[PDB]
Amino acid sequence: SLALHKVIMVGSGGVGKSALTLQFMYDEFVEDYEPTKADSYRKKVVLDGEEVQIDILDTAGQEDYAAIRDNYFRSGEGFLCVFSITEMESFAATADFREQILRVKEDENVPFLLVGNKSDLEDKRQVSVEEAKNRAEQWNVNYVETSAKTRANVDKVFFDLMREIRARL
Ligand SMILES: Nc1nc2c(ncn2[C@@H]2O[C@H](COP(=O)(O)OP(=O)(O)O)[C@@H](O)[C@H]2O)c(=O)[nH]1
Ligand SMILES: [Ca+2]
Ligand SMILES: [Cl-]
Ligand SMILES: [Cl-]
Ligand SMILES: [Cl-]
Ligand code: NA
Repeated sequence: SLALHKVIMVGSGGVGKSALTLQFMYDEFVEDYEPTKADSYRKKVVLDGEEVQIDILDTAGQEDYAAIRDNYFRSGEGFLCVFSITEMESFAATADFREQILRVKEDENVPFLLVGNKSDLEDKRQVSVEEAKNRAEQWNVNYVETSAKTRANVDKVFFDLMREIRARL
């Protein structure tokens, strides 16, 4: 009887998909989570006063068979597209995840946030706020910077994505 919001974490390696997920789920910064391990998490949460369930698929890039990975995308209702602000190549990689999602969901308004993680490493920044905001503007998505280490904006990205799912679906 509860809304079930199906969230999928995407992004290239080491950007913080798992750390964000585990901070959200378990209030812990986890620094050694197996890079090849994908997992699903489910939690009851109160979204704007409504009890809902969030399901998070923390993807780990291991499924290379395109039909299978497209099936995983098709199941998702919203996407956190994560890059690390400290790795420009991970920002460049977001374009591919966007295209993969769009090919399957066929809706440019699919619930989607662009997430610049590792905001606590400003001294290592390789991706400017300006360029990330410009990309988000091009895609008509919001850009949020997070830190799985300090928990900055972690609840925000999950809740705001659920708000998009709620509004759009
Ligand atoms: N300083 C800092 N390190 C982070 C952050 N998020 C992840 N890390 C570190 O980056 C590494 C990779 O994170 P992980 O979540 O496993 O990356 P994934 O491959 O995208 O799942 C780990 O050592 C984390 O501790 C963050 O926000 N800040
Ligand atoms: Ca991971
Ligand atoms: Cl796995
Ligand atoms: Cl799983
Ligand atoms: Cl609570
Ligand atoms: Na612009």
